[PDB]
Amino acid sequence: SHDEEIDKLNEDALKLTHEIIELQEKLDRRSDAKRIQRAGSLKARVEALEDPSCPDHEHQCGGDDPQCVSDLLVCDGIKDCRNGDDESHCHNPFHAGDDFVGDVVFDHCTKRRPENITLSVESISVAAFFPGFPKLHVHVNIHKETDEDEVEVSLPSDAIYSFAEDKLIVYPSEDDGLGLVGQFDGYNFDRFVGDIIHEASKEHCARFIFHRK
Amino acid sequence: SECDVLTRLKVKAQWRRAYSHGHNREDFAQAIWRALFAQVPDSRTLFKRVHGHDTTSPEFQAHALRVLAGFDIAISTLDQPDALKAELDHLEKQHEGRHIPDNYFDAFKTALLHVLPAQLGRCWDKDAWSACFDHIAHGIKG
Amino acid sequence: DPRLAANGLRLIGLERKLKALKARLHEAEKIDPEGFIKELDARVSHVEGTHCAKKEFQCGGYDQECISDLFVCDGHKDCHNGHDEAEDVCDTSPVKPGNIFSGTSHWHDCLLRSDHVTRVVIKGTIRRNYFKSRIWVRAQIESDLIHDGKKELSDFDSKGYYNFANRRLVLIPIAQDDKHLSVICDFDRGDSRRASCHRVLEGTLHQCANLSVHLQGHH
Amino acid sequence: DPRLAANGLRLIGLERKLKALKARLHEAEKIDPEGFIKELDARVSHVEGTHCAKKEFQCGGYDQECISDLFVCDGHKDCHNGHDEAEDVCDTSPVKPGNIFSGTSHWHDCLLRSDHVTRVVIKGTIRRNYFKSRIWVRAQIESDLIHDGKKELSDFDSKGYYNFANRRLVLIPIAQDDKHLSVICDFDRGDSRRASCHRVLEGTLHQCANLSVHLQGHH
Amino acid sequence: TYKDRRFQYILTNQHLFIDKLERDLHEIDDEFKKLGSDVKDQTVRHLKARISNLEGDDCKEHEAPCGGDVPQCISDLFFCDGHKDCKNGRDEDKEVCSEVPADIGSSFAGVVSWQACEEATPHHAVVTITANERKEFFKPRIWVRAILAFEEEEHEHHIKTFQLRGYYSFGDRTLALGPERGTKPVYGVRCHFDRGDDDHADCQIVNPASLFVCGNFAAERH
Ligand code: HEM
Ligand SMILES: *[C@@H]1O[C@H](CO)[C@@H](O)[C@H](O)[C@H]1NC(C)=O
Ligand SMILES: [C-]#N
Ligand SMILES: [Ca+2]
Ligand SMILES: [Ca+2]
Ligand SMILES: [Ca+2]
Ligand SMILES: [Ca+2]
Ligand SMILES: [Zn+2]
Ligand SMILES: [Zn+2]
Repeated sequence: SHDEEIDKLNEDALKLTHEIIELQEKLDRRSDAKRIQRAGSLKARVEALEDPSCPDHEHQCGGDDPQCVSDLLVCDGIKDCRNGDDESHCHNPFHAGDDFVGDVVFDHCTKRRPENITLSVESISVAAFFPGFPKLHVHVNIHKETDEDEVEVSLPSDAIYSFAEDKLIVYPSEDDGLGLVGQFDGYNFDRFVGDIIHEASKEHCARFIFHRK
Repeated sequence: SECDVLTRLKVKAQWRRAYSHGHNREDFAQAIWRALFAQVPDSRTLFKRVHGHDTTSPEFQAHALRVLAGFDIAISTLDQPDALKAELDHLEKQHEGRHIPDNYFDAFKTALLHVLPAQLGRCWDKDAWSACFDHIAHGIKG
Repeated sequence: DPRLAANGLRLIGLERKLKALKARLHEAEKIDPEGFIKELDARVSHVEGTHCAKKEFQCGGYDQECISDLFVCDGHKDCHNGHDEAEDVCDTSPVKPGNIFSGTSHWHDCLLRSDHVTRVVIKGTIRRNYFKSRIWVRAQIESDLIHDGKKELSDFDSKGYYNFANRRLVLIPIAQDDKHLSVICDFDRGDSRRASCHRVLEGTLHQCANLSVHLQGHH
Repeated sequence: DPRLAANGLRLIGLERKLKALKARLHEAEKIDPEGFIKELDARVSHVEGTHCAKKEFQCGGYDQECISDLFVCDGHKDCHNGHDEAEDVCDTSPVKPGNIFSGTSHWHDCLLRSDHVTRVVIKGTIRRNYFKSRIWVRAQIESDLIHDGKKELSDFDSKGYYNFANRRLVLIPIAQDDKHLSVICDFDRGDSRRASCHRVLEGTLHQCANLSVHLQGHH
Repeated sequence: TYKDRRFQYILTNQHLFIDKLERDLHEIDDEFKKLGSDVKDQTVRHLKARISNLEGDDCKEHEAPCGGDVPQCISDLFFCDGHKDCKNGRDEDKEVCSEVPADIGSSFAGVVSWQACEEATPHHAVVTITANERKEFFKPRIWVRAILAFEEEEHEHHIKTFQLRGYYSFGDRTLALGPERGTKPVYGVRCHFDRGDDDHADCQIVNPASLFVCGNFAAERH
């Protein structure tokens, strides 16, 4: 009686709770951040296959009403896109202390010809008056063990991050024209492609796929 | 470093790479300006005549371009000391009477030295640029 | 009232939850998986191109059969797979009268205008039952110009057609010698809501402006 | 709830306690008994000296056997007790690349500088598998000089070696005729974290500065 | 404060209780997962089909069952012709009238046990629909052109191929094939799609004249 009816009440209430949370789960699955990211990555591949929508040194604001904006004006704290896109990219993928480990794709110019390269972020300096191009101090760590010897290296280097190009530029520390450039997918930020390029010939002679460790 | 014959040549070549292609030139100019005004926002009052309150206004665009043109004459004549002295005297006259603290010139320098490597993105020398800018700025001040 | 009161509190909780979910619906509508994939399919298919001639319509997506674009949505099955009469293909809503497509016009030829709003306003459609391959569209082209310190509307009446096969709306100015440029829109974004347009010269199809309209629609 | 509540209070007490102990861990880490004794052993052993020749390595602590320092950590047991291949002896972490030793340089010859920070930054190591007796080190030597009212960094690239037997890192300036003095560090404090260094002239080993670096390490 | 730590004490071990409950739930769910699983819908469909076939029907030659709750038999010639002849309309059902078993490119293969005609040991047979035509005025049949081919060893290199023509009948669920016009009456094929789907069939390779069974294969759509 006064317990059977109460129990039936509690039961119906539990079932309602279940149906409600089910709706919530549909909502969550639809807006799942990871899914949206993957979508962005796919869209990005397509964009890579298409003709550039903007002049060589500009930035596509995107949206249903496209617009091109100078690369030097992205993430400077002043809205230049009509949709403010230039001022919402502004999350630096690199934080002081981050490690990225890159595995070799091809390579025919690096000194040690290593299997993997660890890029360690040591510090970040952001000029308040020029926030669109943060400066990083990073170390390029390599460990190659051949027959004749075992070599370990940790090359301190200076870098710049471009929010405009979603791109890390690591200036060479040794006496070769060899710089590291990490291109970000635009949406991932846990993985970039690290191409090694001769600062001069612009020749692309090595590539590593870096992942956030 | 100091403004050698050689490092002047280096600065001259790099300035060619940065300025000579009138595409993003007004944007280059305006970037320099946003940086400057970000450092020393009190300096905007000196530019009332030319709409310093809105760096996207056509009047201020015209301004920043006039500036970069003057600076271009200065850089272009680093290897022609007579002409350089002439242009520097001219700029000095255009600037005398205006109460401009060294402060503001340091702001300008810092702005230029941050926008430049963003423009070139590659092979550039901040020490040479520092030296030669110092020479030009000293010329404009007196 | 034992724990009946507690259960009541639970019920208030559930009410609150439901309210919140209903609120989430607005944000949920901003995500269109199927539409996103249809867009990507469109764009990729554009990068791929086709093996068909101009004025031809390729049947499936992978399919090898070509058809004259004079046979597309004419009421007769011409593709081995009937794609030329498919519902997605034959959708008439890009030019449903009442539609107001708005976008920003970016000029780089002909005229020396700064970036500005343009509206394509569909005013009417005729579709002959003896020739359904095309819809004859009449529309008004409006432009908000901030020419001389103050704002001013520049509008003109225009006429043309929507062709199903290439998903293209062509509007040339009705008896408007008055230097009003034609407009050509491609509904190439996978839907009937967005289009990639150009302001062009009618005779030469030279592109004087880039314009991207979306439906938005309601003045 | 009889004294169940009391017991609950006790439990909150224990939680509080645990939090406090976990806090004490930081202060507890500042005390290294084993390391302290290792340091004292080092310093005392230095005061004692050895009966071995220069370029020789004494086996145990009390032990009387001497060995050539070309045989130390070469992969072969040369001491009657195998000390020349022991793990403490052969530890390669004083020159693990990435290490940044910092210290204050006190000048009393050669240069007229006031006391100032110097960093030895290990940039790389090579250890031939056919000659493990020594590690070939490449490093960057940085100095913060407050020379003329304002601060200025004075850095140079250098190269040398770490020798296990005498625990010594020698770094001479890579092609730096430009009056950059060499640096010689002795990891004689019982660990791989602190070193007693000198700025010296390479040819004569004359000591121009006293420098004591500790690892600290992270810019 | 102290009251804050009491409140926090209550919060802390309600979350603990929730965690325990979650762990226990996972135990029970794991215990439930080890009770086997549900069944493949194909296995059930095929089982039901086999039972149905064993049950048979009271239909006459040139009739086929309508299927459904109340058994009714109607003519071969009345299935899928646009008029409902079954009391329940099943002769015009979209599944019944699936034209998939006769689709161009459809091929059904399986290993043949021979009983005559061919003295080879069990190998595959494949029959592939190469063309079709369904006349709009006579829809209860789909006329098809097919090809019967045999799997033969790497050493044979002189494969045998038989060109066939015939029809698919919806009510019969039957693909019936005979020799193409002027092509030596060697083989015919009778496939019965009685597994409950458009993807499996019981085939016989027969003599076109006598319908004498030369061999049987269990056909599967590949
Ligand atoms: C070496 C860097 C600089 C160069 C090359 C430069 C050059 C110029 C030039 C070409 C003009 C145009 C004058 C005319 O054509 O009438 C000008 C005007 C002016 N400059 Fe500079 N300048 C520099 C730094 C600065 C500094 C740091 C300030 C202090 C914020 C400053 C304040 C002004 C002002 C207030 C004007 C006039 C604005 C107006 O037209 O109302 N300049 N300068
Ligand atoms: C680099 O590669 C080697 C094998 O070639 C592996 O043993 C090592 O762990 C790798 N390091 C990292 C961080 O991936
Ligand atoms: C400068 N003005
Ligand atoms: Ca901006
Ligand atoms: Ca048609
Ligand atoms: Ca040894
Ligand atoms: Ca019928
Ligand atoms: Zn963007
Ligand atoms: Zn460093």
